[PDB]
Amino acid sequence: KRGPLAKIWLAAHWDKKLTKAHVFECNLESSVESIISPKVKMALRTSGHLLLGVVRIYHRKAKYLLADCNEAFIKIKMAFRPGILQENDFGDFGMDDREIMKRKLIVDSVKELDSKTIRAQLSDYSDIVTTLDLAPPTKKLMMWKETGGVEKLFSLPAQPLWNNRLLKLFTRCLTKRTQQMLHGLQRALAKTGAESISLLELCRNTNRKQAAAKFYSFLVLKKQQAIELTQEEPYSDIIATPGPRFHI
Amino acid sequence: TLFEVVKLGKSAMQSVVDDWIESYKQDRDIALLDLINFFIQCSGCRGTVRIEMFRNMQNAEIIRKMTEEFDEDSGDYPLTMPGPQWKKFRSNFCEFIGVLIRQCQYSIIYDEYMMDTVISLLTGLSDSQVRAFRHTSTLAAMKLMTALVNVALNLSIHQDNTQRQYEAERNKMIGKRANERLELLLQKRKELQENQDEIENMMNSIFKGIFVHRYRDAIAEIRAICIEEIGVWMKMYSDAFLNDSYLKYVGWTLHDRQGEVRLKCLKALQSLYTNRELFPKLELFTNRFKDRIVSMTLDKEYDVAVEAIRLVTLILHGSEEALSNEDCENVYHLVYSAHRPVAVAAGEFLHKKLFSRHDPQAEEALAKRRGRNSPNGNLIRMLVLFFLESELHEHAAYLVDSLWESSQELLKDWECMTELLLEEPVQGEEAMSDRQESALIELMVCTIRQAAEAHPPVGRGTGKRVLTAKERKTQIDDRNKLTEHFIITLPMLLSKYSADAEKVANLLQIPQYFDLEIYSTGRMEKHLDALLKQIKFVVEKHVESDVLEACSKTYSILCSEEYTIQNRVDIARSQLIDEFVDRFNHSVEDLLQEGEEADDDDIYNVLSTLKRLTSFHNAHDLTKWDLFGNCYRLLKTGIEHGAMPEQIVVQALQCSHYSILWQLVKITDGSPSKEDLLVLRKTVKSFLAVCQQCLSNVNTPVKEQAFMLLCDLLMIFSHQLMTGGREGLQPLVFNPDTGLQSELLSFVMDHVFIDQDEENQSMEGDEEDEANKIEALHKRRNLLAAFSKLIIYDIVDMHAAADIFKHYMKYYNDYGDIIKETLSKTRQIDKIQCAKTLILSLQQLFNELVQEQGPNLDRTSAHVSGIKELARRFALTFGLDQIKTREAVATLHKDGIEFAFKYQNQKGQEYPPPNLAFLEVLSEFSSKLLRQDKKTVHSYLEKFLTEQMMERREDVWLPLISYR
Repeated sequence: KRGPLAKIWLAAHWDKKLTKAHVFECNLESSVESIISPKVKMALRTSGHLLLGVVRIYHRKAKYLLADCNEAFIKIKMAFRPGILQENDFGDFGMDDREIMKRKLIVDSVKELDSKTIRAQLSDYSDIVTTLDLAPPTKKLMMWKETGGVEKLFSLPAQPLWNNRLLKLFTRCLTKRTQQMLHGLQRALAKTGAESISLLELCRNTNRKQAAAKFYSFLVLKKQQAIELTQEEPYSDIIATPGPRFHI
Repeated sequence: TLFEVVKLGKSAMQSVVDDWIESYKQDRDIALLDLINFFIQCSGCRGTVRIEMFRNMQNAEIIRKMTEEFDEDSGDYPLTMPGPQWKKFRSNFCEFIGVLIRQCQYSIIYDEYMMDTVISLLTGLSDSQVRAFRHTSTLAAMKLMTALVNVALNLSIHQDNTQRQYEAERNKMIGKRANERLELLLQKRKELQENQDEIENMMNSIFKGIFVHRYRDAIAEIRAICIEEIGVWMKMYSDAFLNDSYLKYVGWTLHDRQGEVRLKCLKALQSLYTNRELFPKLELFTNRFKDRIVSMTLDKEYDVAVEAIRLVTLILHGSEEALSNEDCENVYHLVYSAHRPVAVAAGEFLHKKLFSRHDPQAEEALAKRRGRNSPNGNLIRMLVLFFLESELHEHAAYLVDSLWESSQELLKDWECMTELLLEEPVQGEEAMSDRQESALIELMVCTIRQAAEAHPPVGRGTGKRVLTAKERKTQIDDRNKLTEHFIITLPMLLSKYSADAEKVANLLQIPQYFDLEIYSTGRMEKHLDALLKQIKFVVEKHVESDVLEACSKTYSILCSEEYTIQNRVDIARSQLIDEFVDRFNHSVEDLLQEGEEADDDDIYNVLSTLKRLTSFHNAHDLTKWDLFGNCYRLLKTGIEHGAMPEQIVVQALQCSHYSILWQLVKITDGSPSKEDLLVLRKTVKSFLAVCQQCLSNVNTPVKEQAFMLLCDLLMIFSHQLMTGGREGLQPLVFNPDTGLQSELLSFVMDHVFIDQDEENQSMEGDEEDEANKIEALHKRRNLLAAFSKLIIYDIVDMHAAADIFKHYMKYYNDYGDIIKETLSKTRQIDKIQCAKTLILSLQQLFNELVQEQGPNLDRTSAHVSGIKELARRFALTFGLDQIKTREAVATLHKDGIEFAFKYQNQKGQEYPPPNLAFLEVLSEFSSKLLRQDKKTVHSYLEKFLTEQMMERREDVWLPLISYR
């Protein structure tokens, strides 16, 4: 589009608009590589594209120079020594896709002419008539009229000068809910203080869903290492006692 | 502010028309008030109509009040103020009326409310004495009734459709619903009938209330606009307006005393012909006013003449009845009009009329050409006959120019009249007459020169010509076809017409327009050489100066070194001039000796050979054959003897001058020598002596030729020779001789400044023949122009030109242009010396008055009055126009004061100055142009005066009083 590197943009990206004129001599490769080496703000991928451009144009110079060497090869070798129905378908069965469904204002004392003026106009109208402007009959009248004038006659010789060079000589003289359950256990412990919380006691007067929620609450509180839960036989109530991170 | 909205750039006119329609449907009173206010402020009245004053009190007193309340700052009204903003204002005004009235034609226009008040107010204002109100109201009601005419046309079409459907139902009686449709169609037809009756009522009301009053109006533009638009209507609505009931106004208005009204009448009459034919009443009115139409063909205005010729052409399209043969010949003379559009219209009419040999003004296959070389012959034939009968011109230049664009295809068919000129066609016609031959050759000269150059001749010239691509390509291939055609035709053309001098002179102007490289491409240099031998035969067979000039010019055109053929043509040129050199030497070496006798045959041979040599030496450098020895020997024996023919001396002098100037050509070429420089100067000096002797010779054309040759010699050696960067030409420069200058002045005064038949130095010219007074007048103007050209370029003393400046009133019609231009140029060269020689001119005239009448001088005679008028136009020629504006005026005043007291009176008395009447001349130069230098000029004036001269105030010293 615009710029010394614009051709390299075309080479990297378009590559179709390139012609032989740009390929042969528009830029020196060794120049442009040292142009691009120290440039600031150079993104990695755009540098890769500029490498595409320079590699492409360098290889194109190699192909065109190979070509040049080829017509060199042709020019060096010369010397002079005087010394029915054939291909079809079976019917149309292969081809049968079928169709589907004081005052200064203007004051006029008289506004209409009388009939006397009208009758005079009808009777006589020769006062507004001319005849003709005849053209001059002869050619000499033209060569005096178009030479008629001191603006021309003082700038043309008395004798006609048929050569324009003589006219030049003439004119030469012209000038979070985790915390909620933790605090609920903090008040649950303080009511009894027997350091043993029963799971079944908390779910005495609740349904299945909130009981399961409480069970998972004890599970996740055990996960955070805030509480110690004991259960020994396969089926009994779970005994919960304060752990290290109980927060009292 | 509908006036301002319509005026100040309305985006869509139909939009505000629909806005007015919506406001009218909302309430009739407010929209009517807005429309009236729009019309009043369109009339230039700045007053504003109010609701109650519109509703209650009537329109006539409204007109009186707005006449009182016009509130002007100037007399202009919006129909005549400058242009742009107001021009588009007027266009928007007319379009607003038209669209507003036409859009309401379906339901609103039958309410019988707005049109009564609108018609009443517009009719009253059209009867109002104010020109602005009359014009604006006429235009407003005029567009109103035009729209009503359109509504009537639409109603007539609707009536035709409902009548057709009524008849269509009346064919088919089957169906009860069909009968109901029939009754609906009958009701619609009755509704359209009563609507048509209403439209006719307002039509008749507007017509008899406005148009009848205003076509008799004293304003030309109102009548012109009315007639133009009535022709527009009668073009578009010929159902009811195509009758004598409206043509009586047109017939009465055709005799108008104003050009624009008659122009609009002719436009209306053309609108009756354009673009449909035929009607019987149209032809009746055409036969009634054929005389008035041919009267308008010769009207003062060029536009009216053009429109009348176009109406005549329209009649020829339609009638071919009313026009007479004398009218036809009148238009044939109008073909020779100076004004090109009138002539071109007349020529188009002539082409339409008199060309029907095989063209029936219809389709092809028999109209352009019948496939043969014969049909178009008769068109050429009455072209030839028309040129023969048109004795108002010796040349068909204006006729061909008029017939150029109308007959473009016919005028390029050169081959047709080529066989009808040379090779006796198979048509069995008579012999091609010699007068007819010359007429056809002149026609060909005109047609092909207009084919090459497209500019019209002088008088028809414009100078504002631009070439389009189509124009230039037509020019180029036209040049190609004429070149290839006429390189073939000109050999046997000359072979048929070798002895005809004027026909050869006519035929050799075309080769100026031949592209010579086509010869290199066409390989027709052999035909070029054949024509060269043919024209060589003509040159050796003809002795006429004009045909030799034509041949020499033709050779110079074909001596174009930029083309390859230059060697090939230079062969023939060198051959022929070498023959003429040998013949000239053979004839001269026996003519110069007395012998026996010299007889008339040797004289004729010498004169003919020297004519040819001079003619071909003008345009061509032939100094390699130095015949200045023979020519100078002939000139010196003409000086010594003096008893031998004039024309030989004229040819010898001109040929020697041509040799001298051609030698002058090859010294500015950058290679000047010195020996040949002095040789050329000596030959020029000998030529100067010969020219001075010929100027002293008794023969007067020899005197004029010697004068112009001396003019050429002096301008060659003028002061401006040093302008073009030259150094070695200084030895060549030769100064004028004072005795020669006096001889030149005496010759100019005896042979130029003559306006009577008493001098007998000017040929008669009383009979209107080729030897008219105009030739002598133009020749004397040319000689005076050459003398003044020597004067203005620092060559000859211009105190001699003071005597030319003094003849500005005695020879105003003859040489006033030359005297005025010379005075202006000498003012531009040296204004101080120009004013000094101007007051010297006045002194010379005054001294001639002194000689003629004495010291009384007849101060009230026509001579003093003419001198004072010359002083007035000289004083207005000065002023603040150039450098040293008042210094030249002061010098002129000092010279006039010196001349006024130059001579002193011997008796009666000592203090009265002779030449005092020159102070009247100088008083025109004092006048009131200056003011500060007046004191200085009076101080200079009082040096020659005394107190006794101051105190006396009588008739003798009235010039002194008038000057002071």
